[PDB]
Amino acid sequence: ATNRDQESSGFAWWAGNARLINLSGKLLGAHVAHAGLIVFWAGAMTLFELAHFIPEKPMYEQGLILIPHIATLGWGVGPGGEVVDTFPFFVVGVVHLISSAVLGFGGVYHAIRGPETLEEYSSFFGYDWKDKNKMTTILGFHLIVLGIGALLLVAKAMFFGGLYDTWAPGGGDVRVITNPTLDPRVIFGYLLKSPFGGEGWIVSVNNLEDVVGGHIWIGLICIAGGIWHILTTPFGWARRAFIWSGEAYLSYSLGALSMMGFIATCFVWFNNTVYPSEFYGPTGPEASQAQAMTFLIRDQKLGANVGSAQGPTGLGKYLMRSPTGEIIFGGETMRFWDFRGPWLEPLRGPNGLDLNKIKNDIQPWQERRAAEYMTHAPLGSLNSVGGVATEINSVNFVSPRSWLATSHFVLAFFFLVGHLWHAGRARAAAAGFEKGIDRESEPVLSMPSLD
Amino acid sequence: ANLWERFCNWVTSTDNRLYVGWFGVIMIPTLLAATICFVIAFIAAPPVDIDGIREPVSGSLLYGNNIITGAVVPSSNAIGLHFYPIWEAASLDEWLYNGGPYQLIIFHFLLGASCYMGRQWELSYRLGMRPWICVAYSAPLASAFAVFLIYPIGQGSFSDGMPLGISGTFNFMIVFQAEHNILMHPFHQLGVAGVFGGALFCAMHGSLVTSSLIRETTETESANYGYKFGQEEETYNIVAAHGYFGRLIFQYASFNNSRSLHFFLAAWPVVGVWFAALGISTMAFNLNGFNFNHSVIDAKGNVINTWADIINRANLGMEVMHERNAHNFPLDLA
Amino acid sequence: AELTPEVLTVPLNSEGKTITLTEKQYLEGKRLFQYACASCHVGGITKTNPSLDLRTETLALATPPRDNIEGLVDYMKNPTTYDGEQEIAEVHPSLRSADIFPKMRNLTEKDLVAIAGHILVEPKILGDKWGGGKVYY
Amino acid sequence: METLKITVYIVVTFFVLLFVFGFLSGDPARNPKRKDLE
Amino acid sequence: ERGWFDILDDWLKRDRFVFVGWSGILLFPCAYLALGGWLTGTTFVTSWYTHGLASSYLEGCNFLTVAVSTPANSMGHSLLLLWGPEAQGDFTRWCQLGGLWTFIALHGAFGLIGFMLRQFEIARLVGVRPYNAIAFSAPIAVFVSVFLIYPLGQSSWFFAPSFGVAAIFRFLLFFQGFHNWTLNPFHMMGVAGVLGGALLCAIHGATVENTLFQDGEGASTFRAFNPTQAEETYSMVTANRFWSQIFGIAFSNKRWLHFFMLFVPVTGLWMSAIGVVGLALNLRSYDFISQEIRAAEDPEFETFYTKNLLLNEGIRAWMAPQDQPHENFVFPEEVLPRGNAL
Amino acid sequence: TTGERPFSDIITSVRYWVIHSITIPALFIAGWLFVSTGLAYDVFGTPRPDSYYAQEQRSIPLVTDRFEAKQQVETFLEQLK
Ligand code: CLA
Ligand code: CLA
Ligand code: CLA
Ligand code: CLA
Ligand code: CLA
Ligand SMILES: CC1=C(/C=C/C(C)=C/C=C/C(C)=C/C=C/C=C(C)/C=C/C=C(C)/C=C/C2=C(C)CCCC2(C)C)C(C)(C)CCC1
Ligand SMILES: CC1=C(/C=C/C(C)=C/C=C/C(C)=C/C=C/C=C(C)/C=C/C=C(C)/C=C/C2=C(C)CCCC2(C)C)C(C)(C)CCC1
Ligand SMILES: CC1=C(/C=C/C(C)=C/C=C/C(C)=C/C=C/C=C(C)/C=C/C=C(C)/C=C/C2=C(C)CCCC2(C)C)C(C)(C)CCC1
Ligand SMILES: CCCCCCCCCCCCO[C@@H]1O[C@H](CO)[C@@H](O[C@H]2O[C@H](CO)[C@@H](O)[C@H](O)[C@H]2O)[C@H](O)[C@H]1O
Ligand SMILES: [Ca+2]
Ligand SMILES: [Cl-]
Ligand SMILES: [Cl-]
Ligand SMILES: [Fe+2]
Repeated sequence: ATNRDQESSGFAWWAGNARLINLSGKLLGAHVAHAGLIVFWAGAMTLFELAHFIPEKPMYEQGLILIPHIATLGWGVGPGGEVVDTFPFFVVGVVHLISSAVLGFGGVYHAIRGPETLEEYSSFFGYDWKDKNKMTTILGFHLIVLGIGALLLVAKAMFFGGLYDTWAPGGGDVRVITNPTLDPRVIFGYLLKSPFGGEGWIVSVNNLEDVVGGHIWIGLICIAGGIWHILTTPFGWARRAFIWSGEAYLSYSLGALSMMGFIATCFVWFNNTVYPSEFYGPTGPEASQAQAMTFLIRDQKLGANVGSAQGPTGLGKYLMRSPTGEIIFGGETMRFWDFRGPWLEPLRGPNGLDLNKIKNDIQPWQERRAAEYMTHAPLGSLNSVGGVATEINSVNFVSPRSWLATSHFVLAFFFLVGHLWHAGRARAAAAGFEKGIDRESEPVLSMPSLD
Repeated sequence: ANLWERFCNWVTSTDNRLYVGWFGVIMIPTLLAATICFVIAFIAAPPVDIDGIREPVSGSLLYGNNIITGAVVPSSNAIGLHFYPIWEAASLDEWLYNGGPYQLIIFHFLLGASCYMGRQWELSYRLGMRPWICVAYSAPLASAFAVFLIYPIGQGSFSDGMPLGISGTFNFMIVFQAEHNILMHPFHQLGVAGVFGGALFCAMHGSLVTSSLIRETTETESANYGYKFGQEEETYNIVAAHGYFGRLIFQYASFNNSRSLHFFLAAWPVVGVWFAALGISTMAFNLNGFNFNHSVIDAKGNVINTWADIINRANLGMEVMHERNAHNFPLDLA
Repeated sequence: AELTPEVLTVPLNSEGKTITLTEKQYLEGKRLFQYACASCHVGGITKTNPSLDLRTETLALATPPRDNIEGLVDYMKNPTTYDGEQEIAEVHPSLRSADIFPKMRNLTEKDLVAIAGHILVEPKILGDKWGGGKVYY
Repeated sequence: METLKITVYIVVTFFVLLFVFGFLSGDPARNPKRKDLE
Repeated sequence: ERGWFDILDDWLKRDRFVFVGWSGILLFPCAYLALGGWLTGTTFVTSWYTHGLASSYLEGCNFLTVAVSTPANSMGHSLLLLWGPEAQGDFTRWCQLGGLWTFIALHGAFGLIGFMLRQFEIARLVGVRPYNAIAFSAPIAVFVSVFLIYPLGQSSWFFAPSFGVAAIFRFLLFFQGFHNWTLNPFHMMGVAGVLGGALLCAIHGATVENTLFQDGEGASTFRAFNPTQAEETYSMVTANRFWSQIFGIAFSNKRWLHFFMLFVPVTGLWMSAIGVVGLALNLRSYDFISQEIRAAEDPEFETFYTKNLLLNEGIRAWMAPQDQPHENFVFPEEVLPRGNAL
Repeated sequence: TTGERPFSDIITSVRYWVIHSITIPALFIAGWLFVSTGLAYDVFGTPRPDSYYAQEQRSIPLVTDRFEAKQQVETFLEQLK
């Protein structure tokens, strides 16, 4: 019953978990139990999704986020992202759910029954936050694990069925990636890319060879780094740059997670490669483009020459130029001209949209896809009324892309706030004034007036 | 001491009339750039083609604006989220026509203001203070990020960022209401609770403290002279304040701990404004307010209007009129 | 006002025979229409082609006439352009193209009748609202 | 324009370097209380 | 001289869990009735006969859409007493005619009077200055100007705000579209008062919490404070240096700081109230004449001002017929202002 | 303190719960019945779902006279067959 009230610990109940900072056994318990919760929700949610799943409805009309993830990995789906076997979904769910019990068991055991601290029990599993060597060694272990995970994705792509490739010839299909991009110029080229329009930084990855190769580099880098940190201890400059404490390490991780959350938000909002539109619905840019395309097709069938039709502003009604000359769709969608997608690319030539291909080569499947995407634009109300804010009730729809992007923006934001909170606190605690100013030693009083 | 060390000591010096610091090293040049461009633009910038349809909007004073109608106009819809620095333009004339000043201003400002937050943390650490003032400032900062950066990213264009001007702000708000029904969004509602509440508690705290000032002055002098800067003793009786406000409501609704009181005063508007900011940021990805349009239906199936439907009519007026020449196709998808 | 049998009585064919639907049929029609059609036809308009709506007056002037059960059911089987000249199954959901519009796969004859009856009954209830677009919201 | 570009690039890099190296220069020890923070 | 009045006075001022006082005789029934009427109305009462709207839980509305709606425009500024010439004592008709609206508004008004009187009464009993009451003049001014004066300048109670969440949102949008209220400098002063108020609340709370003296050993700093302690709990000197160096200027007088906290939001609300009194007579800040002359003559001239007017014109045309049913506006589609395509 | 019994004392006493385990659900049921018997409709004059309109009509029964409003409503109600 050590350290479980305010008097002994110094912490109120509302900061109760701060009581765990130097109780490594119990902290191990809290962590394992929490991981337990993560895997639980994964399994349970997957099963829930599966029970509510109708294969003939697009996934994105069904409030699904986990099944799309599984499908993208190549399981259960076939050409065009049609579902051919729901059983892998079932397996992934069930296995996660069973595992959560093991994790919960370990978590609860270390949390209440097991050794409260580990340092006396095991020099190996025991640690002092201020032991830089130990901290970097644990860090090393975990880097090695992450590396193996990345390699697992690579293994799925190259040796175990492949991945779903929205860009595969003849509509989407699962494809084995035989030649992953290993050219470092490409890989790290993505990293040095601008985050602005038409560049899109790493969010711009648009083929699976690049994704796979990138994960090879990541896996190798991680394992190598893990060995590096296991074998070493932080250098002097590093030692002088950082705060070395539990709360400090937490704060660093918090900033990390925030950054990753914002990236995820943009990935799911813009990328249609690792988030295929077949599964997640069209992107916003995609649906806007799709509307332009839809009306170009309709109006052309009625006899319009779309290439020369002048709109009210004097810009082309259907087609105009981008600021660098490329032929693009007109109307407000002029902003979305950087969009690339498998249904549109056949109409593209060297100078952008090709008027001859527009006149002669538009297939019924493209018209269909444009109509579908245009009518599944990621617009919708909080109670899941699809469409613009002024639309009436009828369509129960909010896009997966919206759900994911919004959730992860909220989370990333609060995680940045958490970073500020804990980093500032860690600084103040390490210097010794996190509980307030010492009256007998108030620094400002020992400072000259500003005026 | 070497030159680098000397410089580092001056930068982090607690003796400078205004603290510089490392965040200040980024903050100063960036805010200066934003401010100078803003002022020059507000006065003298020629009209800008905000919506990319070759229909330039006049924002500056010299071109027919007053203080209320003037603005630095958002960059062209043809630019979208593309990066448009001066050196990406063929001439300053192009750059101006296309709304380049807006980009220069907001990127410099957001950078600078982030470093402002940082600088708040930094000076608190030099002075041996507790570190969380910057966390309070993270709420107005996140809000600025919402309307100048996040919302454009979601909508695909800086042309939909908030314009830098008074009537421009109003425009942004009205169109926002049309497209997202923000009034019906619970985050905006919490925002309103945050600021209405913050105002209430501001007045409340102020009036209670003021009404419990210990008499230290005569009637011919300002009561303010009864407090002396640096004095060790408190200047008001928190027990009298407590006794009064306790009786106004009931005892257990009033604070008697000044620290809890002040924490509450900090927490309410900050949390509220955080929600307000998250609203704009999540409506940036088109997860909009509640839609109860035609939610009430009679036995036969007639639509029975509620206040939500009236709201919808007003929203429709906004939608159909906004950017009257920019849409060729029937749905306004961004 | 109630959902009476008079309301639920609609033209079955061009000859002027009527069928009377049940409240259950009508509601099933509304649900199925929301499932299969509303993404384009919410409120009786057409999002990907606003020129053609689901107003009875419009369906009556289609070729062949679509302002009756048989017409609508046939349309859901084998859709044509408004003049009857072209078959548009390749770009419009129908039983003929349930391979490329998978949502049509689990629709039965009973279902087509229900959807049809819904499309015919709604305007008798909502008036101008049906097919009217945002002006009547 | 190219001249302007290079100028801005140089300027930004200068200030960023000041920032990074500044925070690398024993910053935790720049507080009024405890200084042995390594 | 211990007569009945003084004995009654004794009882009214007993130190009980809920203080009563003389003011409570006004305050308690009226506040109870105003709250009572609102919960009753939003639960059970329609607005079909006054607005053509469902507005109660009973009808299928939720918490956001329920309301006690204003009476029909044809009632004018009728007090709408239950025993009045309109309802004629009939409770049900009285509910159908909008009687609960004037009921709530009037009892609410006297209730607010009672609450302020209560502030004076308790301040006087305890021996504090009456600045809380004074500060409360601002909510009273807002309420009186918006719920009483504004409709009294207009045609009838109909155009007052209705008591409900969405109804109030409608009120906001109506004010933009018909009054161009965002353009009004008195509203702008209100906004700066309110935002400035929230700002002061946050900055003061944060400053105090981050300049605390370590008055205890715990990591929870709340415990280290005693209400009867003589010492300040946070350093005003450190706070002052912080803000002087961050922002250039800082407070140095605590009394001035708290007075300023009273002054800023109270003055803001008072300013906004004056503007609404103008809107009662349609005395708006609608236009800038110079702008209209230039724009009339010069079709290339465009500002955010002219853009916002276009939005207002849309709001009016599209919401008027449903929002003002008694006018019988019939606007054929062809007259509705619309941009291209939309 | 001001004399009354502290709430914690009261709401954790068996007697409080003996009284209120009856009085509370009893009130809940009376409120339920008030709606379920349709009495609420008649008391407040709120339309049941089939009484907003006549079967064929689509005009709102708006009150348009101040001193005849009661009779107007009574007429609108008569016209609902
Ligand atoms: C992921 C969420 C999470 C986790 C894993 C923990 C974990 C922990 N908390 Mg924290 N805490 C949390 C959230 C969490 N907390 C929240 C939200 C609050 C705010 C209320 C707190 C406030 C708080 C305080 C004030 C304290 C803790 C303490 C603790 C530690 C000991 C608790 C104990 O001994 O109770 C014993 C409790 C019981 C014996 C009752 C049942 C507990 C078990 C674990 C529930 C198991 C149920 C589950 C269904 C069983 C499945 C078994 C199956 C696998 C076979 C433990 C590591 C204590 C601590 O730090 O100790 C030094 C402590 O003093 N917590
Ligand atoms: C966060 C992970 C983690 C860590 C670092 C520890 C660490 C520890 N555990 Mg705990 N524990 C955990 C999770 C963890 N446990 C889980 C999930 C369970 C439920 C199965 C338990 C149940 C448990 C019990 C009942 C006991 C411990 C004990 C111990 C201590 C001795 C363990 C040892 O020396 O085994 C030697 C190492 C091995 C036997 C290797 C294990 C190989 C595993 C089982 C195969 C799979 C590993 C692979 C990585 C799985 C992938 C996992 C991933 C997919 C999530 C040590 C402090 C003992 C203790 O505290 O003594 C007082 C003890 O009695 N643990
Ligand atoms: C889990 C992730 C992780 C973490 C937390 C650490 C943590 C650490 N590493 Mg290790 N490392 C890792 C993975 C990790 N490493 C991997 C995978 C490798 C193999 C590549 C390495 C290889 C490595 C080496 C060779 C060294 C470290 C060192 C360190 C220590 C110094 C950190 C530092 O000062 O960086 C501060 C960050 C910088 C200095 C970055 C440069 C400044 C730029 C301008 C920042 C801007 C970047 C921008 C925001 C990013 C946007 C994208 C960008 C690519 C464009 C610290 C304990 C040092 C050490 O002391 O080891 C004993 C050291 O010498 N690491
Ligand atoms: C990454 C997180 C995430 C995302 C993107 C989604 C997305 C979705 N979920 Mg899933 N779900 C999640 C986590 C998530 N969920 C979790 C944690 C659970 C366990 C409770 C579930 C259990 C679940 C069920 C049972 C169902 C869904 C369903 C859905 C779909 C409809 C959502 C909806 O209508 O919500 C409505 C919107 C809300 C309820 C808004 C909540 C606002 C919160 C409370 C604000 C909190 C803010 C912040 C966290 C607090 C900060 C406090 C501050 C002081 C620090 C949508 C695709 C539905 C579906 O269609 O399934 C197929 C469905 O039936 N989800
Ligand atoms: C990996 C993430 C992580 C971890 C391990 C920690 C760990 C810690 N935090 Mg930190 N924190 C984090 C992220 C994290 N934090 C983030 C993202 C924020 C920004 C909001 C914070 C903000 C924060 C503050 C302000 C404080 C801490 C504190 C602490 C310490 C005590 C925590 C505690 O006992 O709370 C107990 C848990 C509760 C009281 C429960 C909170 C309930 C939330 C608000 C519910 C949210 C609603 C939910 C999402 C949806 C609704 C569900 C509902 C309808 C059922 C502990 C070291 C304290 C500290 O300083 O310690 C030194 C402290 O004062 N944290
Ligand atoms: C420490 C602590 C805590 C926490 C805890 C936790 C977090 C725990 C967890 C736990 C867990 C995490 C658990 C889990 C479990 C699980 C399970 C137990 C499962 C089972 C499963 C099953 C049984 C399955 C079944 C099935 C099948 C197989 C098929 C399908 C269907 C079904 C589903 C039926 C708290 C906060 C309270 C506080 C105090 C301390
Ligand atoms: C997988 C993949 C890929 C790849 C990727 C990669 C390859 C990545 C990498 C990445 C990286 C490589 C990253 C990095 C990062 C870094 C960072 C993020 C840093 C940070 C830093 C910091 C934070 C610092 C701080 C500080 C300062 C500034 C001063 C002094 C003090 C201190 C230290 C505090 C690709 C795209 C191809 C495709 C898809 C998939
Ligand atoms: C008008 C009138 C009157 C009066 C009446 C009364 C006085 C009434 C009252 C009534 C009442 C007095 C009622 C109450 C009600 C209540 C309710 C209905 C409540 C509800 C609640 C809830 C729902 C809750 C919610 C929540 C919140 C808010 C937050 C927290 C969480 C929760 C969720 C819990 C007389 C006879 C004189 C005469 C004639 C006229
Ligand atoms: C594009 C980003 C580039 C990032 C490169 C990162 C490389 C990391 C190693 C850099 C070398 C360390 O450089 C770091 O800064 C200065 C340089 O004189 C050193 O010198 C410093 O010494 C002490 C440190 O307590 C300071 O008080 C003093 O002001 C300063 O002279 C630091 O002791 C050293 O830690
Ligand atoms: Ca090591
Ligand atoms: Cl358009
Ligand atoms: Cl506009
Ligand atoms: Fe204060």
